[PDB]
Amino acid sequence: MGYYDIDDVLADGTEFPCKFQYDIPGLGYLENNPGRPITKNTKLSLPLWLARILAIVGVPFVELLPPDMFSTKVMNAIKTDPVALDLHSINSHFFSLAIKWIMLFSEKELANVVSELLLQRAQELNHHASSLSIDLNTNIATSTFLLKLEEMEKEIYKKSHESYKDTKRWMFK
Amino acid sequence: MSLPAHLQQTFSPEEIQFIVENEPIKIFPRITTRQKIRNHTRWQLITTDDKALNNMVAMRSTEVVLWIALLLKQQSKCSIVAPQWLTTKELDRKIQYEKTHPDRFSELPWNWLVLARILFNKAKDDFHDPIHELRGKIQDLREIRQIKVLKGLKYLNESHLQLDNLSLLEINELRPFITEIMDKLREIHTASLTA
Amino acid sequence: DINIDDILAELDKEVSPQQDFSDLMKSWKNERCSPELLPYPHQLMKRLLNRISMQSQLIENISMGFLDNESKLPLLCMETELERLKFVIRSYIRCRLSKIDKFSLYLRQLNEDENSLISLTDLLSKDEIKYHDTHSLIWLKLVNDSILKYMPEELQAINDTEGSVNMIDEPDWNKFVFIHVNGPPDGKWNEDPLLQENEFGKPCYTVTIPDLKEEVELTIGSIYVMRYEVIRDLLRDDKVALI
Amino acid sequence: MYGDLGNKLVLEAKRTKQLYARSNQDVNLPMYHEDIIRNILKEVSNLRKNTEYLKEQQQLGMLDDKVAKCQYFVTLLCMERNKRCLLAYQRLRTDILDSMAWNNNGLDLMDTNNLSHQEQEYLKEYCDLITDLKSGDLVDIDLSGSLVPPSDVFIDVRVLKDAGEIQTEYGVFNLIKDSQFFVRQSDVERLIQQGYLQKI
Amino acid sequence: VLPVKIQPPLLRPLAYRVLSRKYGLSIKSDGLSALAEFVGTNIGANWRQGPATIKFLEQFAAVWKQQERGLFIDQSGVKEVIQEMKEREKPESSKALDWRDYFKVI
Repeated sequence: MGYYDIDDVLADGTEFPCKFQYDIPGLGYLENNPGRPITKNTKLSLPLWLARILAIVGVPFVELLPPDMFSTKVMNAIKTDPVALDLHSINSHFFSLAIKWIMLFSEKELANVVSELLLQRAQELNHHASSLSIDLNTNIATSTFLLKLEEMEKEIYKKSHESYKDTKRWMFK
Repeated sequence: MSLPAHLQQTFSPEEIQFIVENEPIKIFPRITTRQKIRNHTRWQLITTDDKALNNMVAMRSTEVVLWIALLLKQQSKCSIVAPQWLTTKELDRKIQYEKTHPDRFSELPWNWLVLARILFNKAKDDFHDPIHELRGKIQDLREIRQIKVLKGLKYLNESHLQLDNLSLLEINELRPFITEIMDKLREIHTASLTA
Repeated sequence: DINIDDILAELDKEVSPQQDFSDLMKSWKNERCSPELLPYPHQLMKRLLNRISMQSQLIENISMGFLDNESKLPLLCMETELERLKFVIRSYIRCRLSKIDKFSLYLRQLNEDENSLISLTDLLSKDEIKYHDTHSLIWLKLVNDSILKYMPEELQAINDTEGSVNMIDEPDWNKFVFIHVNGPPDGKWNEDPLLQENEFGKPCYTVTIPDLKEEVELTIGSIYVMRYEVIRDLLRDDKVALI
Repeated sequence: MYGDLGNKLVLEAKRTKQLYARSNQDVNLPMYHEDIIRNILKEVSNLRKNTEYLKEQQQLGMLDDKVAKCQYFVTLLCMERNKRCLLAYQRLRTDILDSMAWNNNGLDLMDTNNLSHQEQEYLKEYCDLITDLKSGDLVDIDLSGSLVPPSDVFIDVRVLKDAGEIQTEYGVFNLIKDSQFFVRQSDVERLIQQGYLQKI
Repeated sequence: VLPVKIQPPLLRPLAYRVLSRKYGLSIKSDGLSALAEFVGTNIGANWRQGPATIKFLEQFAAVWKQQERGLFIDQSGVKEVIQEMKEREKPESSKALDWRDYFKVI
């Protein structure tokens, strides 16, 4: 959560569904009505970095609604088959946003689910990372699994696979 | 930056090799530097003790730092002695011990893989055992330890971990993955425990 | 029967470069894997610098004398030994610089903090202080004349911590690192406190994770993966070594 | 909303991060995106004008604390986010420039058109600072030297680019093209870094 | 200010240790010989030319920004620039600046 983390910066600017609590005047600069105000009980999508502050200061101005990524459907999908889930399709920065949402809401069950998902997928990505192709003179499963990773999983995978490749190169040099 | 990204928190295998290069090992000097009672320049180093080097006697085993022994082994002016764990009998006993206890690692010296690689590369003709068998048994130990590591990975908790008797190279190669997964699991728990 | 090891020890009880080099490598191992910037061993670096100066002078003198038997093996040994030492110190210093610039604002605010229990001089060498100051000033100049110039003053601070997200970087104390329980640096075990003898006869330490409120036993001669904050105090005592 | 420019800028920044991350190609920085910088600067200036407008209109008019506080706070947070995006992009460029300077201090001092004037001056002064650090107290050791351990002392090399004759520390090297030396690795590190000798 | 001639072989160790080791400067035989001649001309016994070589390398790195300074024009250029900086500070020259060196028609 460092200030200059590029992944954190990208994750901050993600729209989230959230209704309003006041008929606040003069807002909507790019929300389809620059001069016209924003009405009470209005459901709009707002960037997470701004919605975070707007959800605490106030009764808070904005009531955050549960996003589609953390709906009970996705929860059931995660609890069913963590390995065969294309989490990249759900979002490129799913784990960071899960961490931020849990930190804001102290929602322990989501944290318990996401930790299990992370462990189960870490097992498989380590299996793939330590698998090094050797030329007798890019496996199909490797690539078809790599597309279902967020940037952090793609980063841990790159680092671990680089370490494995360096070890193999030094060992057999 | 001053430190490249791939060297941020782990050691490159060359660094592990360099670190292991400072271990003392017993060798047979092919020269005799013992200046008789009846000029020459002493090694008079500062990273190690020159006393043994200035007092080497031909075909009389001494103990010197590993990399000096390798430097001498670049010529035929020395000879490396394999440590007691580099015998076929001890390797077989360690194999049996590993196969007997599936949940605990063998009590090998921490630098066994790198030492085996270095000795095989540069001291391939100083073993009483057939090198083609030593290589196979070393590879078998590496595979068995890998299999044990993978099964021990299925219990990655969020508080701590105990990798007992594990070697150095395996730890170095597994550091970036385990130390990063453990960080994310700790962060999730701490975010949950924000009350 | 009665043991006589006491009297044998009685009759046997009538700064070395190797120790300095071992301490330097221990510091380098800790510096490479610790998340935070460990204190600078000023005396040790001074002694190594003096040793390198005199050793290089001696090597040059030997070469000049030889430039007028032919056992050049020791000369090659001094050359490669000095090369290894120089490589070690180079890697150590560059790693310390990476840690300085990773936590440049943290170091600056600790310097400005009067309640801070340490001083940058007590943690950095003179060259490190010079580099920290120069880099901080120049990067501040660049951000000022590139971004902060066109910005109002309330958000122009280069160490804003009261914003939406803290903009000063801090060491991740809860980072997970590899440790090996060396035990007390001296060979005697009962002298050192906190070494509660665990079951099976194994001497061990006991430390608590406050987040989980969990007590963990660290046995000597064992390798563990630990949060750096818990180990930090023992690591300052050299009871454990970062792997 | 308002952070779209910063979002595109940080997306490009991460793109450059993966670009330089792959292997060690030592590519020059992508051209300074002065266009996005100027666009977001104009956005920030307009938002600052809006803040001043709201302040003066609240002073002359009758606006309750609710709307005057809320719109001003939202715009301030908008500047916070945009400034953070700019800071991240500039920090990435600065760190990659640091990498180029540290690796190439003994290699080469170079297309600078991709950098802004502030970045060019920063690199020019940072080379001076690095040299000052190398010559200050830790001059006995080479701070810009190779970070790989010196495993072997004597190695063989082949001349890639003929440089005629170059005086070494004691003797001299006749860098005839397609000729092989077998000499100490210590005194040929800089030449190999520059790209004259190839074999290991 | 004592004139003397110093041969390249003896100055080669120190010249290398300064230019190549300190800052990464490639030295050729012709450049080494010319620099030895210059050092001998502007100092006798060739001992305290270390500051002179350091000034040479720092000006070369600040202005030229390449390698292989031993080309008889990088050496001469840095020598002359040292001459004018010494002159404006008010060795080889201690005169005053002239506008003819700064006046030109294109």
